Amino acid sequence: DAEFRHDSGYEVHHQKLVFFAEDVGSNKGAIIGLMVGGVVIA
Amino acid sequence: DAEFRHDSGYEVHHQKLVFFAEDVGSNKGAIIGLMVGGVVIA
Amino acid sequence: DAEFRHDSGYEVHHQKLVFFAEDVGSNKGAIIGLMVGGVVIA
Amino acid sequence: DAEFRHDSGYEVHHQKLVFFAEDVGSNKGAIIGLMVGGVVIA
Amino acid sequence: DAEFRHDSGYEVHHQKLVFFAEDVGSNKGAIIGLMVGGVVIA
Amino acid sequence: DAEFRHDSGYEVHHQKLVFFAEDVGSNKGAIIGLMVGGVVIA
Amino acid sequence: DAEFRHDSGYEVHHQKLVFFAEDVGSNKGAIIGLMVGGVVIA
Amino acid sequence: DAEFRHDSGYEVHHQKLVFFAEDVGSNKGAIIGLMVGGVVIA
Amino acid sequence: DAEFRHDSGYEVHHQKLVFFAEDVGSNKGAIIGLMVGGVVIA
Repeated sequence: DAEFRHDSGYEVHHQKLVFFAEDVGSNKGAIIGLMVGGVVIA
Repeated sequence: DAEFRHDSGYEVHHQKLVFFAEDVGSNKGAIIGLMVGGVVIA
Repeated sequence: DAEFRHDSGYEVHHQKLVFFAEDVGSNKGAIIGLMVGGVVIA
Repeated sequence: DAEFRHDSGYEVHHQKLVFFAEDVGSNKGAIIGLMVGGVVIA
Repeated sequence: DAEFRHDSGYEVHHQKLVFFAEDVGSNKGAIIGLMVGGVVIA
Repeated sequence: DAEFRHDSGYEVHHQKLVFFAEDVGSNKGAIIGLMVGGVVIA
Repeated sequence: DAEFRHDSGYEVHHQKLVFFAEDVGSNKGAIIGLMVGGVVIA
Repeated sequence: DAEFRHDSGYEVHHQKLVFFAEDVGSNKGAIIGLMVGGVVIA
Repeated sequence: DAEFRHDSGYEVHHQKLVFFAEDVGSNKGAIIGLMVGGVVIA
């Protein structure tokens, strides 16, 4: 189980997420904010 | 299970997410905000 | 399971998401905001 | 399951999402806002 | 399942999404706002 | 990715698949053999 | 990734799959043999 | 990753899979043989 | 990672899998043989 209770007044979120792929040949991956339950298979 | 309870007053979210793919040959991946349950298969 | 309860007053979301694909040959991927349940297969 | 409850007063969303495909040969991918359940297959 | 409940007063959405395809040979992809359930196959 | 390499000599497949829907009011579903990649959304 | 290498001499497959839906009101589901990669969303 | 190497001489598979749904009101599910990579979301 | 090397001479598999759903109201689940990598989300 997983419950996510978020009670709040005056909230600020600053998410910044990035990647630099130079000289690559192949990429496998996932990049997101705020995922509710579940998985990623790489 | 996964419950996502979000009770709020005056909320601010700043999500910034990016990637730089230079000199690449192949890319596999996913890039989003706020996903509700589930998965990604890479 | 996945429940997404979002009760709110005065909310601001700023999502900015981008990628720079230079010198590429092939791309596989997905790029969105606010996805409700489900998956991506890469 | 996936429920998406969004109760709100004075809400502002700014989504900006883009990609720059230069020197490419082939592209496979999807780019949207606000998708309600489901998947993408890449 | 996927339910999308959106109760609201004074709401503003600004979606801007674009891509620059230069020097390309081939493109496969989809680009939209606000899709209600379902999938894309790339 | 998904590769399906099937090299064979003297092969026999017997698929039999059926369903009995009695006293039903509503049906949602799909029923097939040998599907090459992709998904079903129910 | 998923590779499926099937090298064979004298092979026999007997798949039999069925369901009995009596007194039902509603059905959601999928029923097949030999699916190559991908998913089902129920 | 997932590789599936199946080298064989004289092979026999007998898969039999069924379900009996009596007095039901609602069904969500999937029922297949031999799926190559990927997932099911229930 | 997951590699599946299956080198064989004279092989026999007998899979039999079933379920009896009586007096049910709701079902969520998946039922298959031989799945190559990946997941199920219930």
